[PDB]
Amino acid sequence: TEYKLKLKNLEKRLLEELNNSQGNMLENDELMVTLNNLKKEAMNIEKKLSESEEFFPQFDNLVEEYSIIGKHSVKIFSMLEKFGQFHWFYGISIGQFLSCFKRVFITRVDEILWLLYQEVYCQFSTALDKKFKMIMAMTMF
Amino acid sequence: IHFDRNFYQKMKVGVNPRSPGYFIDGLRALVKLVTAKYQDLQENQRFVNVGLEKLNESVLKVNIFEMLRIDEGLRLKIYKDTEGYYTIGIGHLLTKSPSLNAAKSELDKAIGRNTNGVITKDEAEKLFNQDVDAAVRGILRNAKLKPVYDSLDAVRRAALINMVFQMGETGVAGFTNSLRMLQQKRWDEAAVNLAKSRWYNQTPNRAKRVITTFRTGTWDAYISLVKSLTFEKERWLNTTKQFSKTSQELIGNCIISSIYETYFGHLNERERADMLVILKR
Repeated sequence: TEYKLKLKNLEKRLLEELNNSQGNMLENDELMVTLNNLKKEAMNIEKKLSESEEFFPQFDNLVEEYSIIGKHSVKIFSMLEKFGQFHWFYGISIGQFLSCFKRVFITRVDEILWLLYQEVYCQFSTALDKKFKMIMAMTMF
Repeated sequence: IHFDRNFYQKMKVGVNPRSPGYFIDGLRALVKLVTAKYQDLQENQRFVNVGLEKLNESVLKVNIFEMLRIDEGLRLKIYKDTEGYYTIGIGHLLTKSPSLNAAKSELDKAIGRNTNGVITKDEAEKLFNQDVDAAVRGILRNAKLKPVYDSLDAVRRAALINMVFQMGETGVAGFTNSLRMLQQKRWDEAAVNLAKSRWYNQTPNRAKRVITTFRTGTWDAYISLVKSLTFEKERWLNTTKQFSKTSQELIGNCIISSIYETYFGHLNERERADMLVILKR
């Protein structure tokens, strides 16, 4: 909407000063360079407009390739939630879980997944006593 | 209706434990959005069509001249330049004297008419072509510029002629780096150097256009210097054909939107997704 308001803006300047006075022998040419500039901003528009049709299927595909990471993390989370329901000290929010998952970063999807387990264990193993560490290892495994 | 019945099936459990106001709240929002988006559509279509009209009117009757017209500008009556001297047509300087009628005396001696400083169309191009020839004859005289002007193709020459009209040949000659590379015919390194100069910092609009003309050896930046490039905006009517898409699926789009506003508020991410899938099929 920015670029289409910029086009409409020069499209407005064109209409405005094309009718202005009549002859336009000189100045409208001095505007035409502004509409020649309009042609370049119109190429900027088609550039973004063309890479939209490229964006959607690449995006729509990337949600499918990453599906698995989600579906593992809902069950890994669900496990941690169930630890929390047994004893007050073992609670967890989706906040901590997402905050942990961010650390995974800072066969690719496989790696990002394997890291997920290893980083969730590595962190939250510490909030649990030996018994639950062992429950947690065996479950997650 | 199918969506309502499907919504209640695939979401709500139980035998008639609830009412159908989603249907209505959903019919009304649809009336809202179809109207809104349809009006805004027609407003746009009217605008490009009256715009297209002024363009069909813009074609009436029926080169270095258009170049020099563009950055410098064409005047059919006497005026003053950036330094305030007396000039007419394209950059044609009658007198540097502060005298008001010293210019009228020179112009009348030049064009051969008694005019007060108001000139006809053709005489503007005559004085221009004259000023150009003179500038070209001078370049060939100058021993720093001559080999270059000989080297260059007509288009790039026209660019050199342009630099001369702004800065004066003495000014163009101090460019020795840029000019050397211009005759060596490596246009990118030439353009990169031309970019660096007081000439650029002062007027980096004109200087930018001249430079990409040196580069491309093409008139595009600036034989398309004919107002006929405005005729090319005519082919940007393609919007008219794009509408035929936007509007054909307008109704469908508003349905999704109406239903999304109404039914989906209380639903999980996964719920909206699958419901939307049902809706699209």
